[PDB]
Amino acid sequence: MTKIALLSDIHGNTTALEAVLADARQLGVDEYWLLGDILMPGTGRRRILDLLDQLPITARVLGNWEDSLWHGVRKELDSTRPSQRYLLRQCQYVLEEISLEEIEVLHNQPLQIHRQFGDLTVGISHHLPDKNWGRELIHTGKQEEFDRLVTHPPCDIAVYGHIHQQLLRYGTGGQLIVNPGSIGQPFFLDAQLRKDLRAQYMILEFDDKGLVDMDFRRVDYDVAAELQLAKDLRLPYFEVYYESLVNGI
Amino acid sequence: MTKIALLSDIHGNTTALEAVLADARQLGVDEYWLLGDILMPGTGRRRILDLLDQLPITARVLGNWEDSLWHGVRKELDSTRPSQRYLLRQCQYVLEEISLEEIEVLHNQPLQIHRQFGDLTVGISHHLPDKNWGRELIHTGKQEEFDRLVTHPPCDIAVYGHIHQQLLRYGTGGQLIVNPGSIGQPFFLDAQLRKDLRAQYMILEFDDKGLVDMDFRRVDYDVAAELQLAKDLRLPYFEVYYESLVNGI
Ligand SMILES: [Fe+3]
Ligand SMILES: [Fe+3]
Ligand SMILES: [Mn+2]
Ligand SMILES: [Mn+2]
Repeated sequence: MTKIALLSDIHGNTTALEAVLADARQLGVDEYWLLGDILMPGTGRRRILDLLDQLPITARVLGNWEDSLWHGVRKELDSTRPSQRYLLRQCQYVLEEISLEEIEVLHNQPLQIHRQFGDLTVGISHHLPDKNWGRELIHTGKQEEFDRLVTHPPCDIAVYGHIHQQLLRYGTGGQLIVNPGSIGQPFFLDAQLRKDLRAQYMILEFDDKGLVDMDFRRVDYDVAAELQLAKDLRLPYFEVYYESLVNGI
Repeated sequence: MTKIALLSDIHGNTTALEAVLADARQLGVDEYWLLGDILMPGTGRRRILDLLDQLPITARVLGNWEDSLWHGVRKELDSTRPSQRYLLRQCQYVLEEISLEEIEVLHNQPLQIHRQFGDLTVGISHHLPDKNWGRELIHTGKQEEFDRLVTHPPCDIAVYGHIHQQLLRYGTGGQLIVNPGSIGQPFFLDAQLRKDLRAQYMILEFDDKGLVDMDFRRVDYDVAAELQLAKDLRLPYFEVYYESLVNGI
């Protein structure tokens, strides 16, 4: 048996990431797949990169926030738009601890990977195979779009992140489509589910006979500590980060 | 923390059910939810009822196959229709061990119930709330139909069975929709995943903070022993049962 932890949409959430990695370590996880959206708009910088450096990371794909960071530091974002100015402040925040050379490394990642596990082809991407941004694959996404994860090129199991929701569904051909959700910014549209903003990730176990387990986990972390950390660090847009971690909007 | 095993679509697969019950016991499962399709076309009769009756079953709903066994033992089937001929033979097989008192108990079950875990409302049915049969809720089903599980009446998490596939997806309103797949007749349209016909079930974990785990498990069982059991007991339509357990079509 190989036990793989899927890690997605960390978003600089230091305390939530530490808690998930402790959980994963306890469970005897063998390897880690990284689905992107690593840094921003959360607290962690050097800390996130160092935590990940310690891991047996055997697959990594490019998230749209890594592009954003890259464009942000190169001064390639539109200063007219408020949403972009918000991004600029996050990029500048990140730059205080992270070198341009490291941002180059984060940016130089494939959109899509494929691994073989015995009989099974596994596709891996942040969002779509050739597009790491957008809303094609939200919870009500068109089947045409989901099938893009599992055909041309084909796989039997696609894993993706980006939407910040846990998922197990199917391509038209019965190919598995899974999403670990988000470590740092779990997204809920149901108000009761939204009261529980513990971190999200998932574990895949492959054995001699195929896929033996798909475990969608929630991990408790200390929100107060993460928020205090944000205050101490002078994280930009504290009020937004507070809403996301406390209220989930 | 309360740990709940979702058991569905057993279809009289004695060996697969026994392995699933052993697995669940080892994990320290606290309650069992029986989603229906209990007996036929597989081997188990008395033994399956004996097993179930040892369980703390805290939720139970009616599957279409419980209806089929009812009409079947009431002499309402016409064997000039191949579909019904097959069903009647399965019913006769079942009738060598199972009394009409027991079939009545199997038949006297609600289509849809609800359970509450703190803030969360969970809906339970075999298929649709008012209809334990059909193809509305297949892997390519319409969003309108999935919404039937979570609205009118409302719940935050719907669980259903019937389609013989593991599932985690969403109501339009972000409500969760989960399916443990099938214990005795797992179903795959992807030929690589079809090479692995281990029993499907799933575990839900609820704690003080809400839903903390969704574990979609596969459990190995002795296929040769269940086919040897089928031969020994003179199970009707052996090659159809063989084909489902070995090839998955
Ligand atoms: Fe993200
Ligand atoms: Fe069934
Ligand atoms: Mn993203
Ligand atoms: Mn059914």
